[PDB]
Amino acid sequence: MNIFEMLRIDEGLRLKIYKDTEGYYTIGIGHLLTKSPSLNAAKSELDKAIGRNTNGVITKDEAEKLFNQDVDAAVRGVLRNAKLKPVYDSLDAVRRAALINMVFQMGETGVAGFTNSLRMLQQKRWDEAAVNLAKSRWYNQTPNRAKRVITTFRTGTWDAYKNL
Ligand SMILES: [Cl-]
Ligand SMILES: [Cl-]
Ligand SMILES: [K+]
Repeated sequence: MNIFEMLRIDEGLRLKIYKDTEGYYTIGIGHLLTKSPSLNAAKSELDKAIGRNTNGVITKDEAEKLFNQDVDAAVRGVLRNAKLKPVYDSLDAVRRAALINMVFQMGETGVAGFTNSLRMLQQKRWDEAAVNLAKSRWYNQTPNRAKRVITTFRTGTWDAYKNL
């Protein structure tokens, strides 16, 4: 297990434009295109993202290319954020992947707002952090996925992803 495998499980793989859990146009491995309700707008973003006139369908290779870019960007955002970096730096590799997961899902800004949870994580108060994490819109809207991530922070193991 690693961040790529983890996110591939949490995000799936779809080669045609579809709507994510929030109703937003996405493609590939959780690559958010736009929050716009306009499919055309989404197609335009896709084309720009891939570098070609696609008409809403991409190849597996293409999907993976955006995925790699997206994971990289997530990590990059964590390292640049004053709130996140310190936590990230304080974590072991498994846990670091769980934080990246959250950032891919909600963005730098969104995770940076989990102030209290972040603090518990930096204090290495696993159970408490887990409890706190669950008190969020994130957990309520995507409970199975959140549970997986939370378990990862709680245990520092990949048990939640084991066998998926
Ligand atoms: Cl992009
Ligand atoms: Cl879920
Ligand atoms: K998805």
